[PDB]
Amino acid sequence: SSFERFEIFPKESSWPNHTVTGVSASCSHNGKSSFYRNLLWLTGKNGLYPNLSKSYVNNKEKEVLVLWGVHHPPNIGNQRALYHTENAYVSVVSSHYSRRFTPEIAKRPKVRDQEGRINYYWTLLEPGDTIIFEANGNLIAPWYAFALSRGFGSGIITSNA
Amino acid sequence: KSYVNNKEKEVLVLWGVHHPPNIGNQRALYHTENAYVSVVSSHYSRRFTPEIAKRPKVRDQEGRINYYWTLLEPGDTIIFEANGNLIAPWYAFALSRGFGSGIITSNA
Amino acid sequence: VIEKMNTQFTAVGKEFNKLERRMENLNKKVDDGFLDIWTYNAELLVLLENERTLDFHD
Ligand SMILES: *[C@@H]1O[C@H](CO)[C@@H](O[C@@H]2O[C@H](CO)[C@@H](O)[C@H](O)[C@H]2NC(C)=O)[C@H](O)[C@H]1NC(C)=O
Ligand SMILES: *[C@@H]1O[C@H](CO)[C@@H](O)[C@H](O)[C@H]1NC(C)=O
Repeated sequence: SSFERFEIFPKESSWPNHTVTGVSASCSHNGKSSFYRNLLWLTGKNGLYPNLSKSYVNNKEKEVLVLWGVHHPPNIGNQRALYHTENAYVSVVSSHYSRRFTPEIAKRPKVRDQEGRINYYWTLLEPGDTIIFEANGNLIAPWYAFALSRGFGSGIITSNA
Repeated sequence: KSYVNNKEKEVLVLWGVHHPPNIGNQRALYHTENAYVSVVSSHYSRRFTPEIAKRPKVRDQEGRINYYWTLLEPGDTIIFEANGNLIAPWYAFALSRGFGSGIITSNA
Repeated sequence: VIEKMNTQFTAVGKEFNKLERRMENLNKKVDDGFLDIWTYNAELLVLLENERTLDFHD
């Protein structure tokens, strides 16, 4: 009924201690390497990838859909180039949610022109709850989130009409 | 290892992971304790590790072997990696699936 | 015949993954079951109502 796309973690003020740039050829737009608009790929700055810690409080009377991902490098050199620790993990918790994720580094068959992968994860945050994000590497951070007000269920229909 | 599905069929690939009852067994067969296996394909990814533990006997064994599988689509590839505890695919099945039917249990 | 049909807002389609084939097949079983029941009943109901209607008029 309502899908507000709001910036959950404003780019400039939320992450001043690391890199908020970085694109992929596989997401190229109009010939330029690019990336997703609702997610921010985070990498280190000047050799550092600080432990990250963020907390979002759902101050809206809406559920908030929070998206994030985890980077899964094709190899060690890629993980080291972007993050400066091999024993990387991310962790996401809320009053009633808890997951811990680690990268799975492996050679993989190419898809598009990539050997690595990014997994996507999500949760619905209830009004008044909080999501705490932590990471020491491989985080694709939520940038935008959606404040939702759900209607009677309807559906996804596939058609070229 | 890498297998390319060069048949116009899905290929069922089976493999397993050894789960020793103890450390001495894992060391006797594999020479690293931090063993893992990894299986990936364009649209598949799993990483497995052994879980070493004393277990009640089944048959006369204390350890276990878990079995895993995937269906490889035509043109795709499965890459297998391991530094221990691998029960490797040897044979695989090139499948052409019909209309679903069933498993029936009977001594007729 | 028309008014007693319960029409509710619905969401018929469901999505399933590669390893959720049993669930997909149950979902299909449910759709085929309901469809055969409604088709059988609709065909049979109309044939029975038509016999009664023509007899009614005679
Ligand atoms: C958006 O969709 C288009 C259409 O499928 C993608 O364009 C193809 O990109 C591949 C390389 O990844 C080329 O080999 C194809 O020839 C392209 N198709 C056409 C019709 O030009 C595009 O890459 C997608 N973009 C994003 C960001 O996902
Ligand atoms: C950035 O690092 C400095 C120490 O060099 C620290 O005082 C500051 O609080 C950090 N800022 C953020 C947003 O983490």
